[PDB]
Amino acid sequence: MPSTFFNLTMAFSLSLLGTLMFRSHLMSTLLCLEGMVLSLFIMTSVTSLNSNSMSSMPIPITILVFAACEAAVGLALLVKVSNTYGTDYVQNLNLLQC
Amino acid sequence: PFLDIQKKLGISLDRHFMFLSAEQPYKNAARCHAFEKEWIECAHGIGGTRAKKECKIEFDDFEECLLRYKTMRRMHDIKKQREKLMKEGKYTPPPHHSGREEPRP
Amino acid sequence: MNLYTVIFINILLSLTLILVAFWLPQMNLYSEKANPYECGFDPTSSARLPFSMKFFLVAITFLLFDLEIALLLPLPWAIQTIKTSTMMIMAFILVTILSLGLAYEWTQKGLEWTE
Amino acid sequence: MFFINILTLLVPILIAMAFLTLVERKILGYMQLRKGPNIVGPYGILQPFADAMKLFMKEPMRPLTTSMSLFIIAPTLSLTLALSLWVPLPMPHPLINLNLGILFILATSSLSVYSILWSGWASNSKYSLFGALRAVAQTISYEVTMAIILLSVLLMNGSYSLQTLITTQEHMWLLLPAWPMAMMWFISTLAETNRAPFDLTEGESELVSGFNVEYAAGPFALFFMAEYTNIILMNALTTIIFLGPLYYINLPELYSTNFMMEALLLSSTFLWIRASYPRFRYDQLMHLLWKNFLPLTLALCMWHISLPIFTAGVPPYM
Amino acid sequence: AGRISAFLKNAWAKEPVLVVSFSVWGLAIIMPMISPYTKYASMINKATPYNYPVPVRDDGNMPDVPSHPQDPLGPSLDWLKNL
Amino acid sequence: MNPITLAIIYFTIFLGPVITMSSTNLMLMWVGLEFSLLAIIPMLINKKNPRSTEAATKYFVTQATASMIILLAIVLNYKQLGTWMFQQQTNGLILNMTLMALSMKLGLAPFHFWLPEVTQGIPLHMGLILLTWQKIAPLSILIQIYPLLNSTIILMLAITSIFMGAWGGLNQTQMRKIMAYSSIAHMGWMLAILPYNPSLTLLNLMIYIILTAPMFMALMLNNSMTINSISLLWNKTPAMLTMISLMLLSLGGLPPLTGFLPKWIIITELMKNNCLIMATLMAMMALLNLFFYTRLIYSTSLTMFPTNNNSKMMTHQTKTKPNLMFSTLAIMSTMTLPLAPQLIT
Amino acid sequence: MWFEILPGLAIMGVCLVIPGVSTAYIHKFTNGGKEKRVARVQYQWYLMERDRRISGVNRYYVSKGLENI
Amino acid sequence: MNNYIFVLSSLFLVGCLGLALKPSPIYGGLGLIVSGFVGCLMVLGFGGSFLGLMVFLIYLGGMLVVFGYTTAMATEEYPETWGSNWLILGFLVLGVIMEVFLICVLNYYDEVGVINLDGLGDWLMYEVDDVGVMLEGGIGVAAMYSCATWMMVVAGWSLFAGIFIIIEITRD
Amino acid sequence: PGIVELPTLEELKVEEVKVSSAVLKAAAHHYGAQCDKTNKEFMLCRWEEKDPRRCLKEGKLVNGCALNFFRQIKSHCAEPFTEYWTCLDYSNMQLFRHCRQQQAKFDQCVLDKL
Ligand SMILES: CCCCCCCCCCCCO[C@@H]1O[C@H](CO)[C@@H](O[C@H]2O[C@H](CO)[C@@H](O)[C@H](O)[C@H]2O)[C@H](O)[C@H]1O
Ligand SMILES: CCCCCCCCCCCCO[C@@H]1O[C@H](CO)[C@@H](O[C@H]2O[C@H](CO)[C@@H](O)[C@H](O)[C@H]2O)[C@H](O)[C@H]1O
Ligand SMILES: CCCCCCCCCCCCO[C@@H]1O[C@H](CO)[C@@H](O[C@H]2O[C@H](CO)[C@@H](O)[C@H](O)[C@H]2O)[C@H](O)[C@H]1O
Ligand SMILES: CCCCCCCCCCCCO[C@@H]1O[C@H](CO)[C@@H](O[C@H]2O[C@H](CO)[C@@H](O)[C@H](O)[C@H]2O)[C@H](O)[C@H]1O
Ligand SMILES: CCCCCCCCCCCCO[C@@H]1O[C@H](CO)[C@@H](O[C@H]2O[C@H](CO)[C@@H](O)[C@H](O)[C@H]2O)[C@H](O)[C@H]1O
Ligand SMILES: CCCCCCCCCCCCO[C@@H]1O[C@H](CO)[C@@H](O[C@H]2O[C@H](CO)[C@@H](O)[C@H](O)[C@H]2O)[C@H](O)[C@H]1O
Repeated sequence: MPSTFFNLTMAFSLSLLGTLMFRSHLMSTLLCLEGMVLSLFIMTSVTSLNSNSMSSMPIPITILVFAACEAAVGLALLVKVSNTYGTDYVQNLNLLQC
Repeated sequence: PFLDIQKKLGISLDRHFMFLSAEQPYKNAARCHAFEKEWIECAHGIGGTRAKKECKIEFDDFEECLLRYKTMRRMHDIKKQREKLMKEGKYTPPPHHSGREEPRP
Repeated sequence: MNLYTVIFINILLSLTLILVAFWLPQMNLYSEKANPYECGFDPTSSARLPFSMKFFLVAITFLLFDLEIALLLPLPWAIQTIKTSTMMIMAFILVTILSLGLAYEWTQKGLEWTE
Repeated sequence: MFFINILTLLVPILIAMAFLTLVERKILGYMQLRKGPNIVGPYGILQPFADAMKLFMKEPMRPLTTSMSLFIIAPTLSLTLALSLWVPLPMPHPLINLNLGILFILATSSLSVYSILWSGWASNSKYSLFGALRAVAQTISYEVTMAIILLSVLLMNGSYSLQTLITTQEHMWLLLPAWPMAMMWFISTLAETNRAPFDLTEGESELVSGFNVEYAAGPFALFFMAEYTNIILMNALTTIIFLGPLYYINLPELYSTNFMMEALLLSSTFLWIRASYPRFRYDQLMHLLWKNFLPLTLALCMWHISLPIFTAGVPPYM
Repeated sequence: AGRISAFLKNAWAKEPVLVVSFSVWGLAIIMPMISPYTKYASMINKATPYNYPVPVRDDGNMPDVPSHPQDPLGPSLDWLKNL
Repeated sequence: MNPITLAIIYFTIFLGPVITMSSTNLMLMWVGLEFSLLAIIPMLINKKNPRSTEAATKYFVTQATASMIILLAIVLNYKQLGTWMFQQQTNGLILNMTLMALSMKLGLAPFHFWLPEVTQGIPLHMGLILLTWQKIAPLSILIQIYPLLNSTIILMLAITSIFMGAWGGLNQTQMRKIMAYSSIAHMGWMLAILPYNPSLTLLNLMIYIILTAPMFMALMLNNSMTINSISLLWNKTPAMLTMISLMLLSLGGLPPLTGFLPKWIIITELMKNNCLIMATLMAMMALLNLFFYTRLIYSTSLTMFPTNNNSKMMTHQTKTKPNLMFSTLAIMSTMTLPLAPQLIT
Repeated sequence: MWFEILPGLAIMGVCLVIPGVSTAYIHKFTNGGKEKRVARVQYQWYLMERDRRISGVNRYYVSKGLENI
Repeated sequence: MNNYIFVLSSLFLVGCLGLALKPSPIYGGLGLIVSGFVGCLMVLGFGGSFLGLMVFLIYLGGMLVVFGYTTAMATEEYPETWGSNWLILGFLVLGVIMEVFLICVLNYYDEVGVINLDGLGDWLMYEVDDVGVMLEGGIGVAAMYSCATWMMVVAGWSLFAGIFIIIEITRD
Repeated sequence: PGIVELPTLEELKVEEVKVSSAVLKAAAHHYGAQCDKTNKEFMLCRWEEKDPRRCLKEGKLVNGCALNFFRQIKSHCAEPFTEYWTCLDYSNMQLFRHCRQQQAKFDQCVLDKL
């Protein structure tokens, strides 16, 4: 358990680094936001199982429920960004500086 | 909460599964139910600031049951001291620790 | 352990057939053989260019309905509760809002593919 | 002794898969007023082995535009998951006994869609990319209803264990209390396995060969072995779930023989269906599943939630 | 009241999937209300004994708690045997 | 959007903060933060043009990333203590990561660069919602854990926000940016006093809301986004100049207007705790707000900028705005200093 | 004719019965002539472990009855 | 078998390292499937079952959609792979070096606290009702229908509203 | 800080009930109705005390009655009992419902004989 949380927590940090360090595609930054959901879900699942807290096992499911909605809303926005410039490159989303 | 509506209406939307010692399905206690139930009863009514000092005994025990830092430390020391003796050659485990016990029942 | 063994055995067979397929035949490689196929003529452009998805709205509506499966799959355990009235009422509502959500999308031409 | 038990699963299945290719070509034959294979061996029985040997001596293809890592992985994954779907099947005792077998079947089946996607995408050809994007469309079509149909049937069974379906159907097929879900279940399995009138990922008429157009030789052979293994499994699964074979604890040989007869018969109906109908349009496959099956499946889910409640017929947990 | 029959016959002719879907949806919400068995679903689930029935200390003011399980007192599952 | 969508979307926008505010469990507090994030997105991007799409995208990736960090705190805390609420014994680093994430959600500097741009790409009424109602949910979480917050992180964020909000707003000709930087500066005041007296953070929030609401309503009257657009008010709605000016001075903290009360009481309570240096810089940089608020007042009520010919048609027509709420919020947001003792406590 | 399909359909049939029959017998051959014990819940797994410990040969399927007390 | 869980969490870590370097979303979707599968095996090792297979099921349908969106909106002529660019290839290799270093280092200065390589396996399952019957994670997750019904209201409403949310976002 | 008090290995010695689970399960219903008072006190001790060291006497009376109960069957109904549990052992879930015929014979031995 000790070794697992450290590896899981560092997994969350790597995805937070991935999310905070953009490249071209906006879709790739969306997949890092799913790397974070997966890390958090696995931590919560292991925590609840290790402590035998069955009443907390609903909570990991809601994380998946409220993580899909973001993935859906994120993908819906990615469609509107593509319908404007023909790609999902972030460097195009810069009109608002002025 | 910031708007104690649940407390006002007397309902419980999410108040009843806040901690380990809460009710579980089919009356299955959680790990460290005894310790947590002690800590929450110790720190009840005296407030957070008093509880941080006057229920330190209950809390440090619950923290030890939940995370077992001292237990792993202690069992690390016993196994590491035995590793040292066996390399020198001053200790051979018993038969019941080397896979040759007379099993119970 | 068994379930790990049986699947490595499956993987090793799939690998083993893969190796035999590549190192057994007599291979004669030249550029015109290894070009991509397109009904006898040269491709006019790479196949990595964007490919419009005319059912994208249904694709993301699959995600929302996919997670609503994750909420109905605990039901076999849930019909074992004493609080049968509660379990049933929550189940009926859940399926009914999935249906109400589906009806709204259906009537909004959401299930129709974009032309 | 467990390794010998793998042999008596993976080998009979692979032999049975091959002859399904022969039975397909002869049943399609006689349904078309011809004879199908009957020269390569007595009544063609050696024709499957000729095709296999020829395909593994055919030169394999490494197209210049291809992504080789996924190009190779995809057929390997395909045949692995086809064989892995079999280890939990109780006949009547399974090789691997899983509490949530039904989910293992659902999850393994879904992951096998990525062999179609990755192979098609890795081919870097237009016809193979059309085939892959039909695999995406086909899965979005049948996935939602297929899981819910299973949920409805399992509320009469009590668990996700496959071995408990044997005990549910001790006195009656689940086909009777559930024939509306069996009808919808059966059509899903034709969509799950890319079988006519739903062979849209391949679809030789419109796409030259779809996702595996750039595959030749032994790598292409693995894709087919996977396709025909799945046919037997999905019909074998349908036989357990809905047509429960006779189970006597003293005659386990009876259950297997009866299980086989119904699995063969259902496998034939896949070949019968392929000879009888035109191919769906893959946009119309979505409309079939979302505008017909899904409204019915949600209602049946709500019917079967309430049904054990108002008859006091809740299945036992164990 | 007169036009509805025309509509329902119309839908039943050309849209039986939806007419079947609404009927089954609505029939599933009525059947628990009127069945004379809906009450046993809870009772049977409550009568399934997963946890150990931890005995209570007999102080002396327990005239309706059995001493031995084969006593004529306590909850009985006769209604379930004869169900 | 059809009435069903509005009812569903506007209910969800309202629902989010009420779930966060009424919830004992942290995961339900997080759930409310998700409802607000998801349901505001369609509202922001309703006009569907290149600028609102960028605005709705920058907002989504910012607020989703901040959500994941908050959730990590809620989960690392459940690992440490087996409970779904922050305790006095919660690890220190768990609390700080919650603070930085929530400030990222509020727009506090240095996590602020998103807010002025998002406010710029969206319509005025959704800027009102975003700069007001959307701040209550993150703030209600923070007020629930004020005994635990590290004051050094809170004061560096507040000092930064007061400086950046002042400097940022000084360079802006777009009204929507002037409102975003106005927001950033005021959040600095709410946050600076949070670990000491959370009641004063609610006073400063409420007074800011009733000042920021009519100001948006005033710009929504003629749909005026620039300093030159708002300069035409003397020839369009001259009846509005008397209350625009006071509200701008009130937003500036000038006495004897209601907006002096929040700064004055926060400074007073900060120095009850010996927070002299921070308090002095805060008040000294709040002076810069008044300069670019004064510049706006110069352009609108204290001078008459050149007007155009087509504005004569505008005068022949009859307006049905503003409503009865604008007048009520204008008076209460400016002429209520003599009721100060009834507002603080 | 159509019955010429049977030679292949019969092979496929024999093949599909070997899995079920071979697994049932192999389980009896590796579990002392009894069905492989199923353990769905922890309680049943405990019974197997106890049976393994009291057997005397470290095999759960070597049952001991009243001979042993 | 004592290193089993440690290896699964180590594989999970890499899958998110590869994911963080962000090659073409075709491969980023491949890392999420393998991390999703690896993570599923961890929840299984710790005694879960329903939670393990669900996160695997849900992420199988998510990457199916994500694949469809990549080929339509996030695809360029020369998709990047982990070996495509020398600089990314450097940080994937270097990233693996660091973990071999951080684990070895942090294991040196505490020996038990964080990483206890000396005692991998000894501390995986703490307690377990050996004579239990009702302990599957499904029973805990199923409490949403009786005890934590509030969880399901917000979850159901989240999905219900989302259909309305996306139909308006994507509307022409 | 304290020293956990553990009983010595000779405080934990009793005569074991070394019979397989099928043997217990075949005799489980009668045994529950015969060793009930002894059994019901150990469980009360265990839930009241929340300590296994405090009930190492009631728990040796559990083994006392379990062995007596089996000695009464090894002296009146050995063969009807041995046919029953040997048939209960075959099933992979040891289900009663496959042995209702042997079960009947064992019941009609204890009833008349005991
Ligand atoms: C240090 C070993 C530990 C593992 C390290 C990896 C952790 C994960 C980091 C993920 C982010 C990668 O960080 C990366 O930063 C570089 C700049 O360096 C940026 O990348 C940008 O510049 C680089 C350099 O010319 C280009 O190669 C790249 O195509 C471009 O997008 C991106 O913002 C991000 O892709
Ligand atoms: C917004 C979406 C709404 C659409 C969906 C609406 C669904 C509404 C469903 C209402 C059906 C509830 O049906 C109700 O079932 C419960 C239990 O199941 C029955 O209740 C009965 O059985 C239970 C146990 O089963 C007994 O403990 C109880 O004393 C008895 O009354 C009620 O008599 C019946 O009325
Ligand atoms: C704003 C909050 C207050 C209102 C509270 C919510 C209740 C609203 C009740 C009035 C409902 C009217 O909402 C009604 O929505 C439907 C779809 O649902 C719209 O109808 C729409 O779908 C139908 C489907 O057949 C088609 O004709 C067409 O695509 C479109 O008109 C109607 O044009 C509108 O009349
Ligand atoms: C318990 C539930 C709580 C429900 C809470 C409801 C809060 C009140 C919401 C008010 C929303 C109406 O406010 C909003 O008004 C503005 C005008 O200012 C309109 O916005 C308008 O902007 C410009 C000009 O103004 C037009 O070009 C545009 O097409 C139009 O949208 C919006 O269409 C309307 O949505
Ligand atoms: C995707 C890449 C995955 C690769 C991940 C790495 C796999 C290898 C696991 C390394 C973890 C430590 O692996 C191994 O752990 C054991 C105990 O668990 C350590 O400790 C072992 O030796 C020590 C003495 O040194 C003794 O106390 C005892 O024999 C045992 O504890 C070993 O020194 C180490 O070799
Ligand atoms: C305006 C927006 C909101 C409107 C929509 C939401 C309406 C609320 C619907 C959810 C209702 C949940 O209802 C709430 O259920 C919980 C448990 O589920 C009950 O709470 C119960 O929990 C457990 C049950 O085992 C007991 O230990 C506890 O003592 C008891 O209070 C509450 O008494 C009931 O109020």
